[PDB]
Amino acid sequence: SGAIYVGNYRVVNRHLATHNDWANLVWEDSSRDLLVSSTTAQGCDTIARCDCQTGVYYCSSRRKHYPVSFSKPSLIFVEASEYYPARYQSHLMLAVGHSEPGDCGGILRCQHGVVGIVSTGGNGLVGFADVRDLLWLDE
Ligand SMILES: NC(=O)[C@H]1CCCN(C(=O)[C@@H](Cc2ccc(F)cc2)c2ccccc2)C1
Ligand SMILES: [Zn+2]
Repeated sequence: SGAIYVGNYRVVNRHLATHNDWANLVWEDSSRDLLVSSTTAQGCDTIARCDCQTGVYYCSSRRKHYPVSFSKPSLIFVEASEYYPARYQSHLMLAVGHSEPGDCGGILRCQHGVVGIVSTGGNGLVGFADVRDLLWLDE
């Protein structure tokens, strides 16, 4: 679990969005596994606006942060799960690292701010949904 809180927005994995997220829906994209909802309180997270390919992510299944080198956001095949049929997930970045069910929502950060959230894993890999292209989160 986990979310990004920036301005009057909450960014979560679309497959973990709650009834309240859908009632206050701003934007969602099944191909990216992202959903953004509106909030009443101000969020203070800073979104990175950069092309960093190194950062640190939080892994809830280890209660630890790990440094990672990750690929540029791209279209990657993701196997069928109870949440989605087999498909290409867009804007996904892969890295070598531990990730298991329950880790989605952990933040990946670089020196500039929040880069994205855990969205996929297994086999010693971890996949992050990028949020750096969503410039409207800042306004
Ligand atoms: N973005 C997606 O489509 C996710 C949705 C949840 C599932 N998902 C994952 O990759 C799971 C692994 C998994 C489990 C059962 C399956 F039938 C297929 C794959 C996972 C997420 C996070 C960290 C480690 C593993 C894709
Ligand atoms: Zn950066």
